[PDB]
Amino acid sequence: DDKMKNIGWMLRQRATVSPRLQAYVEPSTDVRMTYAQMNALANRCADVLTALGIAKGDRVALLMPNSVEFCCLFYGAAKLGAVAVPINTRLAAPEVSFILSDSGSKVVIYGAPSAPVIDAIRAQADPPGTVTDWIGADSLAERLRSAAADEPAVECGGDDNLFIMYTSGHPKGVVHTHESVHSAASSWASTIDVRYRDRLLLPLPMFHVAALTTVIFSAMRGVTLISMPQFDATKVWSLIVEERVCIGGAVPAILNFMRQVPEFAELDAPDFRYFITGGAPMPEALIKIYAAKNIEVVQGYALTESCGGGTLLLSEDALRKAGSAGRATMFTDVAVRGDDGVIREHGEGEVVIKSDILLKEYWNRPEATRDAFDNGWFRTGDIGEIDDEGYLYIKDRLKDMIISGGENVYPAEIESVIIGVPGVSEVAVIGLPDEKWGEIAAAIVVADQNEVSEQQIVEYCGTRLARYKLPKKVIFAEAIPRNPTGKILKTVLREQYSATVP
Ligand SMILES: N[C@@H](Cc1c[nH]c[nH+]1)C(=O)O
Repeated sequence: DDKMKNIGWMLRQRATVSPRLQAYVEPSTDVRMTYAQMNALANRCADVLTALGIAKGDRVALLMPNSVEFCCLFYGAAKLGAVAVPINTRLAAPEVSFILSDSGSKVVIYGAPSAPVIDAIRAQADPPGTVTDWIGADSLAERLRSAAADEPAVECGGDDNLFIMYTSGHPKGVVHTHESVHSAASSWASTIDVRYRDRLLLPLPMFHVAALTTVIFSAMRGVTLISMPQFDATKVWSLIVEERVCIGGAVPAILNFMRQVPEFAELDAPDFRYFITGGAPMPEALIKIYAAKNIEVVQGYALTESCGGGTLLLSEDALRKAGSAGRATMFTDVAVRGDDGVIREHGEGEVVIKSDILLKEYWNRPEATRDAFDNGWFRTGDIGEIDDEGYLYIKDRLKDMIISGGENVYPAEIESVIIGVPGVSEVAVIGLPDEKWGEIAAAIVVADQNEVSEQQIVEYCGTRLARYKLPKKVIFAEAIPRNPTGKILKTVLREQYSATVP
């Protein structure tokens, strides 16, 4: 009986071990709920979904702000064997319409901030045809008020589908199961220093895979979620103090802003131990200033396809291994697949993952699914290097890969050669559109133009790189666009140089 492997039943079990432990605290909306209350609201959510015709395998799209309803809808769907489709509320109406059609969502639950997108979608001549119900905030709240908190007969779990999350032309839907979600939650919970009764600040959207995994591992470990649905750097330290927060989810921008507000210098947070951050590596200067406040930083690497698991750079290693994405986590194997097709745990190549945290499939894309795997190893499309001690360094992401005359070219391959040229101080490589090649690799170079010439860089590149990998344009710039935490902004580069191509 797969109920024992059901994420919604897991919540019920946390509500049995620790019924009176705080589960969800959102001071902005005055929500302070125990695990027993959260389980009861999940049951009410399940009752509401049942009432709407949702059965095992049916998709319920979620387009709403962070809230305990978001969590309990997810849990409620889990108990029913339904499949949640959490949608990014920043997407425009055509992208949301695609997702609804592709997922074949039956019910759409939307927040008030998303009413304009839903309105635009429902106004189409032929809206997504599978949607039988569009349920906004007021309707959901009224339904919840009259629902019974009966525990559903839960008879699904394990490898049963649980959610579809879209990742990007058109996105693909990444299908996760009760098993993958549980594995990812276990992976985090067994790898990071998380403790029974820890209080964890979530100030990132719940439609991001890592935030979803955070919600689930919180129930798994008995952690209280402290919710900040709209991040405000001028309000976050107060919240961290008032709610005795132990761990916080963040990204480097957030931690940078949090360092600049008056509260950083002024409030003391003795219970706060570390942030878990996603995104580019944290700058050393930021790691150090947080370390002076006795706060550590955990970093890592994950994808939608890995349910937010993958590698973690533990606190002890943040400075030691600046720029690393860390080591493989519990329940995850991570390696690199060479140009030769050999998978190795040490060296350079395409990052590959083998783990129960992996997606079951891309939704209604069986060939894409097969092509993404090599003997159980998921091919990320990202390139990196694993050092002799097992630390992963990401070199380039799939999103920045260039297809030039049908050949794949990653920018880091070129950047790491050109940065070597004497007189070059910085280099970033992007693809620019091209009638002939589709995209060409353009090197944007900051250099002493008295010492360095375009011809010299290209003829120098011709020394280390196959001919098809040579930059087809070299562009000298006085500056490359970077964010305050020092990440090269390739999206800005592409915008800047759109004026140079037809
Ligand atoms: N080994 C089970 C454990 C589990 C899943 N969900 C809740 N518990 C699985 O991952 O499928």
